Amino acid sequence: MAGERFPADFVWGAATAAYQIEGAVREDGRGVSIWDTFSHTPGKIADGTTGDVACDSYHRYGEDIGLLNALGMNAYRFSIAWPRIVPLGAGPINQAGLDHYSRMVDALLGAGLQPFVTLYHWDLPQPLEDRLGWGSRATATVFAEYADIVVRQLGDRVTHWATLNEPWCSAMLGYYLGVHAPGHTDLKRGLEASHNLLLGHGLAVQAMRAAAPQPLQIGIVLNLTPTYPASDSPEDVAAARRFDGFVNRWFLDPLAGRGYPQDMLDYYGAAAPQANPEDLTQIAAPLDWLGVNYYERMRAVDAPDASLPQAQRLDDPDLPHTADREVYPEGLYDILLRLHNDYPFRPLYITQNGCALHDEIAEDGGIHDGQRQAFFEAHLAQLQRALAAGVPLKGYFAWSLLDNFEWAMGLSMRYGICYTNFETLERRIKDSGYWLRDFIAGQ
Ligand SMILES: OC[C@H]1O[C@@H](O[C@@H]2[C@@H](O)[C@@H](O)O[C@H](CO)[C@H]2O)[C@H](O)[C@@H](O)[C@@H]1O
Ligand SMILES: OC[C@H]1O[C@@H](O[C@@H]2[C@@H](O)[C@H](O)O[C@H](CO)[C@H]2O)[C@H](O)[C@@H](O)[C@@H]1O
Ligand SMILES: OC[C@H]1O[C@@H](O[C@@H]2[C@@H](O)[C@H](O)O[C@H](CO)[C@H]2O)[C@H](O)[C@@H](O)[C@@H]1O
Repeated sequence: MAGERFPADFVWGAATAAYQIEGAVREDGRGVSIWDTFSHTPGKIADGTTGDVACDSYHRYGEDIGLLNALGMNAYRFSIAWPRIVPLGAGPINQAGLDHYSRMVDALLGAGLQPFVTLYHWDLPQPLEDRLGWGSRATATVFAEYADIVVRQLGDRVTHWATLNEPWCSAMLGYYLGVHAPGHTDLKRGLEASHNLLLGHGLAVQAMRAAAPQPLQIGIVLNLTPTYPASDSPEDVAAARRFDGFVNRWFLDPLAGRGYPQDMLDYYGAAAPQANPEDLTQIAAPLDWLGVNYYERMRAVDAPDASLPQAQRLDDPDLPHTADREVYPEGLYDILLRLHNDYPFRPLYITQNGCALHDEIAEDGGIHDGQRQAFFEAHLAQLQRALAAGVPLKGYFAWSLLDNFEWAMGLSMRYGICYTNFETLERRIKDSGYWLRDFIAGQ
């Protein structure tokens, strides 16, 4: 109650991504994505799984709606699969794909769930990757075309759109570190990809407003990792700044109209992209909102012998960990205060926040994920502190609605507020999901 109340119009949702949940990978005209190629490459996924079935949400999105409704949410953040809309990436449209999402949008609106659509959550059409993917400027152009196509048919009903989800991931995990699709391992390729992602974003924003049948609220979604030096030594502070630049400022600064950060430009040297002024203008399209995805902090020590950005994580054995990450709720406060004071974007949404645990169905049938309840409660407490500081936060989306295909970790790593039995496709609300239900209902 006191100190726990969000605005009455606050957006409360959960979030997913198409490849992680949909399955039906060859159905209804869908093309091949880089994640189909990657997950079907031996050894890329930890457990031998693919997204071929996943949660079967292409067919079972109505069950997903049932969960959202049972949780008392008022919004659902999901992605549209470009392979279902333009199966060749650049080519004809697939009306069956558009019609599927049209039906889903209508189902959401009929349930009182505002759709928050992500256009690109990592499932680049493989034919585009065969032509260098995000390494090619042309991919940016045809992304904007895709964005146009989708807004023309859904923009009478969906006001809130994001272009990209987490370009750092797509660029640096996909092209530099090789852990995500398409799996390249070259810094220059990653940096070029980052630029073409940003350019695609900016071109898409402009294409979408031109194509819009009503005013839209268009954003981008960034993962941000607040970074802290492990000591105040020059070496460790510099390591923190490089990591901060690598993940955060590289994207935030050009979106803000500030160009690429010059420290990072000079650091990247020959690997840095040719960033002409006209591209940067386009990249800095005004945003109606910015989405923040937050999981963890980085406490950095200098790592001179490591790959760029020469910064290694120093885990704090004080702090608890989940199945895969350190828990640090106060980082969310810090990064939001940073955005509020230091950058121009507003309003803000938390578009993903959640955690993975070794969730199990208990003897009674529930999932007793108390650490995840505590994760949500602690992060939401930080959001109330941020709101009290004036941060213009307008909503929160729990990551994820349901356990899903967790990229290179496969089905093994459970992030849901609902448990997914991947054999039967049954979903079950976890205790943390019931806590969110009851917390939101108190609003
Ligand atoms: O890209 C802008 C600017 O970023 C600086 O990083 C600062 C860091 O020095 C310190 O002040 O903490 C804040 C917030 O985390 C960072 O934004 C770089 O040092 C600087 O080279 C760069 O121009
Ligand atoms: O891994 C869970 C979810 O991860 C999300 O991406 C994360 C970024 O926000 C973060 O900054 O980096 C981590 C890796 O260190 C990313 O995995 C994805 O957007 C989700 O799709 C995914 O389920
Ligand atoms: O004024 C608030 C809006 O600011 C937009 O961003 C940038 C400008 O404020 C800044 O001065 O210049 C750049 C480059 O032209 C602008 O894009 C944000 O994108 C919006 O979210 C924000 O409401």
